[PDB]
Amino acid sequence: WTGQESLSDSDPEMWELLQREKDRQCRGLELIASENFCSRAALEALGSCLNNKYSEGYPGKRYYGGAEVVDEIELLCQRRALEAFDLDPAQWGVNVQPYSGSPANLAVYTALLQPHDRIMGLDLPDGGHLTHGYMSDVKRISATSIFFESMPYKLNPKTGLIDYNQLALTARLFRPRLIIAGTSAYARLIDYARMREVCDEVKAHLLADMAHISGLVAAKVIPSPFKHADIVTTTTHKTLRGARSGLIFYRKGVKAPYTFEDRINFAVFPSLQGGPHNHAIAAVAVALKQACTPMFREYSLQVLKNARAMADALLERGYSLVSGGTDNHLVLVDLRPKGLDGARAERVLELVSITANKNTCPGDRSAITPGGLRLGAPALTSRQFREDDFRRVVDFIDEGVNIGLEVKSKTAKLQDFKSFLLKDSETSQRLANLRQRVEQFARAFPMPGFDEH
Amino acid sequence: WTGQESLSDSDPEMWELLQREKDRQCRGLELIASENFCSRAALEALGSCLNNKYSEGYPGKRYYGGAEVVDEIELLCQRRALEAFDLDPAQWGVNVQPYSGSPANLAVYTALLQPHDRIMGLDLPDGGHLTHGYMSDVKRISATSIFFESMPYKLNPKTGLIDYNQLALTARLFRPRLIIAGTSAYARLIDYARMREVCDEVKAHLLADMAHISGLVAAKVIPSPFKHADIVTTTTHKTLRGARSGLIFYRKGVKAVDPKTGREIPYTFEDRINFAVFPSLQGGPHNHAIAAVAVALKQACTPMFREYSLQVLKNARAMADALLERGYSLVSGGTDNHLVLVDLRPKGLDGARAERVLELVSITANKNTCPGDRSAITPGGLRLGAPALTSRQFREDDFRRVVDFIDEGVNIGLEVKSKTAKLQDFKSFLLKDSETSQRLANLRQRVEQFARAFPMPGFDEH
Ligand SMILES: Nc1nc2c(c(=O)[nH]1)N(C=O)[C@@H](CNc1ccc(C(=O)N[C@@H](CCC(=O)O)C(=O)O)cc1)CN2
Ligand SMILES: Nc1nc2c(c(=O)[nH]1)N(C=O)[C@@H](CNc1ccc(C(=O)N[C@@H](CCC(=O)O)C(=O)O)cc1)CN2
Ligand SMILES: Cc1ncc(COP(=O)(O)O)c(/C=N/CC(=O)O)c1O
Ligand SMILES: Cc1ncc(COP(=O)(O)O)c(/C=N/CC(=O)O)c1O
Repeated sequence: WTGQESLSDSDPEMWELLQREKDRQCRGLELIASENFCSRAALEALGSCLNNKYSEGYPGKRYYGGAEVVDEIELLCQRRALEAFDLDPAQWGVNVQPYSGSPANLAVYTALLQPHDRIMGLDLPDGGHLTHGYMSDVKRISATSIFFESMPYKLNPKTGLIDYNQLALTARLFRPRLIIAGTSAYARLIDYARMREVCDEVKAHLLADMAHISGLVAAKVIPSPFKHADIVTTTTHKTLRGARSGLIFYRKGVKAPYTFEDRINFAVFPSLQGGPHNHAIAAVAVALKQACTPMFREYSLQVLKNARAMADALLERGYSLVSGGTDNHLVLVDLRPKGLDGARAERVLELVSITANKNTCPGDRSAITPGGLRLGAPALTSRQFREDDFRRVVDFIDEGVNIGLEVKSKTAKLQDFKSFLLKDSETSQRLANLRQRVEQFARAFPMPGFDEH
Repeated sequence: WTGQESLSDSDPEMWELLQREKDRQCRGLELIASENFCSRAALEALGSCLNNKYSEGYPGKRYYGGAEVVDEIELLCQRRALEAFDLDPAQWGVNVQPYSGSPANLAVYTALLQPHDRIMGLDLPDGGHLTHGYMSDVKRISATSIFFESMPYKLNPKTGLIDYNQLALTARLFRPRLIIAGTSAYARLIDYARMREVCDEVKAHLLADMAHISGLVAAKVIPSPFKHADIVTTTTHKTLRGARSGLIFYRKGVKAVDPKTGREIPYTFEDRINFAVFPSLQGGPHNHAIAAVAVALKQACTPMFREYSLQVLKNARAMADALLERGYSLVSGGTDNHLVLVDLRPKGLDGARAERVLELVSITANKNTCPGDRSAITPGGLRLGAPALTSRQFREDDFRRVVDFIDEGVNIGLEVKSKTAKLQDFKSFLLKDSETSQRLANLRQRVEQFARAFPMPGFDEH
C-alpha cells in the first residue's frame, strides 16, 4: 500500500458508482435550480493535498505551523471574492471559511445576536429558506428558530410578490434585530432599498442571502444587494458554478465605525467551526476568477433568457406560475390547479430523466407532499442550451406531466401511483419511449468537469 | 470556455500554490497530531461530479429528484462505517452527513438537549476540545457554551490523568444531561467504564468524541468506546486518513425489556440525531466528501491498516522515549496513543516561540495548551503526533532522528530567547541575525534531505 493507487484500481465498487452518477448527469435534463456543473479546474483543487492541512485561525494568525502557503490561498480567495463583486476592500471584508450556506447564515446570527434575539425572514412556503428562521405551526424545524426567535413575512397572495407594506407593519411591532432578504424559490427581484427603509426604521441589520442569485449579481445582470445590505451571505455552488462552500461579506470602515468584522470572524472560528476546508477554499477561488470574465456575463445573460423562455413556454401551455413569470434563473410551477401534486410530478419526470424537485407554493402546509415544482436554467445553460432548447425541455415536461395525470386518474394513494409507473406495461412503455427521446436530446450537449467522473 | 480545461492551464496562479503546498508536505517533518496524508483514491472521489448534486434528506426520502446513485453511495458509506468499527447494524446506526467534527458534536447536542441544558467536558487546557463546552473566565468561546450550559472536568495535576473521582463529585451537584468523553491533547486512554458509571448515577448520556483515536479504534489496537458509549462522534481526516468530514454513531434497537409486559423498550436516538443534522442544522449534504469517506473506510478494514495503526503506537512511544531521554517533560509522563504533549515551561521556552523556530526548519507542529495554561495564543506546550509520518513509512528509528532535529531547533530557540525579549523581537531575530539564519538554514537542509527520501500518499503533483 502506497496511497497512490488510483480509485478505479483500489475501489472498483466506488469507481462504478462515480461513473454512474456522471452518466446520469450527462443524459438528463437537470433542472434543479440550486444545481450547476462545476468546472474541472475547480474540481482539481477540491480533490488535492489541501485536504491534509489544519490551519485554524486567519492568515498570519494561525493556531498551527506550516500555514504559509494556505495563508496565500485564503488571502487570494478573499481578494478574488471582492473583485468578483466589484467591492472596495476598504468598505467590505469577506470570510471564506464557512463550510456551506447554512453554516454561513448561522454564523452571522451567532456573531450579531444573543440567544433568543429576534429575526425576520420570508416564510418558507412563500419562498424563504430554512435557515431564515423557519418553524411551522407544529414544530421548530430550523435550528435558527430554536436558538433565535423568528417571525416570518409573507407574499401578497393575489400578486405573488413580497408584501413590503405588511413587512413594515409587522416589523414595527415585532422589533427584529435582523431582517433577512433572500429566497430559495422566489422568481422576482427583491426591493433591497425598501428593505433598507424598514431596517432603518426599526434599527435592524439587513442581511442579504444571495445564494441563488450570486452568479447573476457577479455578472451585473441584476441589481446588487451590496448597495443596501449590512451583511451578505452566499453559497458558491449555485449560479456561481463553484465547489460547495459558503461566504460571508460584511461592511467595514466608517458608517458615520462598523464593528462587524471581529464578531463575524470570531463566530466562524473558534465559536462555530473547526479546521477550515482549504481544498474547498481553493476550489472557490478558482470559480471566482472565472466569474470575473466576460464569458461569465454572457453565460449569466443566457441564464436569464433561458428561464424567461422556459416560463413563456409553460404559460402558453396553461401552467400556473407563482408571481406569473420570472425575472431570474428559476420558475415555480403551481401544479395544484392542474390536479397533480409536486411529489407525483417529480417522480414521473425523474423516471424519464427530467430532474427537478417538488417545492412548496404559497399556502402549502407539507414540504414532503407540496403542490409545486421548481425549475431552474443554470445547469443546462452551462451545457450551452439556448432558448429554443428550453422550449424543447418544456415540450418533454408537458409530456411527462400528462403521463402523470393519466396514472393519477387510475390510482388512489401515492404508493399506488409509484407502483403503477413501474408495473403497468402500457405506462412503462410510454415512459421508456419518452426517456429515450430525452436522453438522446441531452447527451448531445457538452458537459463541464472530468470526462468520466 | 468548456469547463473541461485543466487547472494548470486555466489558473496557473492557483496551480502554482497547489504545488508549493504539495512540496511543503513532502519536504517537511509533519508532526501535527490531527493531520494525515489522504490517499489518492479518496482524493479522486473528493474532486468529483458528486459536488454538483443536491440530495437533502436521507436515502429513499429525498427532497430532490435524481438521487438514485447518491442514495447508493450514502448507504454504502453507512455500511462501511459500521463494518470498519465492527458494529452490529441492529444495535448501531450512523449518520454520515456532518460537514466536519465540530458540526457533528453540535448536531448531537441539538438533537438531545434543549437550549441551556447542561453538559460536562474536559477543560480545554486540560486536553478537551473547543466543542466540549469551552468557555474561559472572561468570555464564552465555543458556541457549545453559548447555546448550552457547560461545566468542565479536570485533570489530576499531580498525575496528569483525568480525575474521575472529582468528576463524579461535581456531576452529582451539576446534574449534566450529557457528559463528553474525548480529547484533543491527552496522551492516555480514557476509562470509559468509569465514565459510564458516573453517567448512570446522574442519568446522563455518554458521548464519546473519538476523533483523534478513531483510526486506532478501527484497527482494534486500543480499547473501543463503543462498549460503553451511547453516542460516538468522530472526524474522518485524522487517524482514519480520509477526507475532511464527520460521522455520528448512535445506539438503536432494544435498550431494556419491560418486566411486566415482557416487551422491548427501544432506543430513541435515531430520529432525533437525523433530524438535528437535517433539516435543523445543515443544508445540502456534501456528496463528494461522503464518497471520499467511504473510500477511506474501506481502506480501514484491511490488514494493512492494522499494521499501520500498530506502527503509529510504536512510533509515538519511541518518540516519547527519546524526548524523555533528552530531558523533556511530557504531560502525564508518556503516551499510550498517537501523540505526545511536551511541557516546555520547565525548559523556559513557550509554545509559540518553539513552533516558529521548528517551522523555519521544516518541522511542522503546533503550539498547545498545557494544564494550568491561561492563553492558547501563547501556551506553554508543543503537541507532536505520529500518524502523518507513519503514513510515509517512518519507523521507530526514524522518529528517534526526528527528536534529534527537534532538540537542535529547540536549543537554537533557547539561545535566541536569551538574546531577545518580546515575541516580535525573538521572531525578527530569526531572520535578521546572519549567524542564526545560517544555523537554521543548515538544520533545514538536513531535515528536508531526510524527509524527502520517504514516499508520500496522494497525487504526485497536487
Ligand atoms: N422555499 C424553499 N424551497 C425549498 C427549500 C427551502 O429552503 N425553501 N429547500 C431547501 O434547500 C428544499 C426543500 N427542503 C425542505 C426540507 C424540509 C422542510 C420541512 O419543513 N420539513 C419538516 C416538515 C415535513 C412535512 O411534513 O412535509 C420536517 O422535516 O419535519 C422544508 C423544506 C427545496 N425547496
Ligand atoms: N486541548 C486542545 N488543544 C488544541 C485544540 C483544542 O480544542 N483543545 N485545538 C482545536 O482544534 C487547537 C487550538 N485551537 C484553539 C483555538 C482557540 C482557543 C481559544 O481559547 N481562543 C480564545 C483565547 C485566545 C487567547 O487569548 O489565548 C480566543 O480566540 O478568544 C483555544 C484553542 C489545537 N490544540
Ligand atoms: C437562499 C439560500 N440560502 C442558504 C442555502 C443553504 O445552502 P447549503 O445547502 O447549506 O449549502 C440555500 C440552499 N438552497 C437549496 C435549494 O434551494 O435547493 C438557499 O437557497
Ligand atoms: C476531539 C475532537 N473533536 C472535534 C474536533 C473538530 O473537528 P473539525 O476541526 O471540526 O473537523 C477536533 C479537532 N481537533 C483539531 C486538533 O486537535 O488539532 C477534535 O480533536
